[PDB]
Amino acid sequence: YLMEGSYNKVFLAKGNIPAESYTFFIDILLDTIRDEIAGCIEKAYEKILFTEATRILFFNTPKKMTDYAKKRGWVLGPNNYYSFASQQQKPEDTTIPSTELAKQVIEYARQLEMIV
Amino acid sequence: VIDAFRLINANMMVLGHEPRQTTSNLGHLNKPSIQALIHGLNRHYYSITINYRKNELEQKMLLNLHKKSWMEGLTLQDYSEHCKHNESVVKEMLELAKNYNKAVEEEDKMTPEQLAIKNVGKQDPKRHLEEHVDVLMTSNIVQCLAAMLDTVVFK
Repeated sequence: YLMEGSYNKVFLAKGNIPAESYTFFIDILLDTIRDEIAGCIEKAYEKILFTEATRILFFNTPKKMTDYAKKRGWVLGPNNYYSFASQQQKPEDTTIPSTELAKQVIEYARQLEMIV
Repeated sequence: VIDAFRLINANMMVLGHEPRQTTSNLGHLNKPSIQALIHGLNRHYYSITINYRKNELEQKMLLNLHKKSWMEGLTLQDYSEHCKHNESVVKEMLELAKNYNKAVEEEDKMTPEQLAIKNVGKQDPKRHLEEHVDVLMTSNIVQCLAAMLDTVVFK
C-alpha cells in the first residue's frame, strides 16, 4: 500500500493490528507520511480550500494546521491557497551544451584516425 | 638534377697515370647514369659532389609558404549548400550499396588467379564506396565544431 499513492488504506490499517499496539512504529510512519504528503501537494495543483486542505491531511482543525503552514510557506488568501509557481528556470540554455558538445565532438575525432 | 664537372688533360693518361689521387671513401658514394657515361665523362672530365649551405633564419621564414589568414579558420561554409552536398553524396551511396552484394556473392565461384583481371575492366563497389564515408565524416565533424566555437567566443 505504501509503495504507491494508496494512503487511505494505510491509515485504516493503522488501527488494525492483530499482534499488539505497535504505536511505536506506526507513529513514526504517521509522521513520515505527513511530511511526504506536505511535500507532494506543493506541485499537484494550483489552489486548495482551507477546509479541504485541513481534511485531506488527516489532522483535524487544531492550531496544528496553522503551524504546519507556518513551518512551510502556504500563504493564505480569502479561503485561498496560492500555488508556488516557477518551473521555467532550466530551459533556453545552450552554453553548457555548447561546451560539452565541443568536448564530445573532440572525443569522436580523437579515436578516429590515430592507431589504436 | 644538378651536376658539376671539370676537365682533365690527356697528358696524364699518356704517362699512363690517372687523375684524382685518392685517400678517402667519401668520393665514391654515387654512380653515374648510363646516359651520362655514353658521352665522354671519365675519358675527358670528372664530377664533383655538391651540398647545400643553409641557415635557420631563411628556413624559419620560408615555411610561411601557404600559411593563411586567421579569419579563414572561422567560417561556417554556407549552411544552404552543405545539406545539398550531403544528400547528393547519399544517393550514390544508395546506388553503390545495391551493387555491392553481387560482388560479394561472386566472391569464390571462379579461379582467384583471374580475379585481378575481374577488377581491371570494371570499377569495384568496395574500394569506391568508403571514400564517400571519408568525405562525409570529415566534413560533418568540423562543420559542427566550428559552430560551437563561434556560439561561445562571440557574446
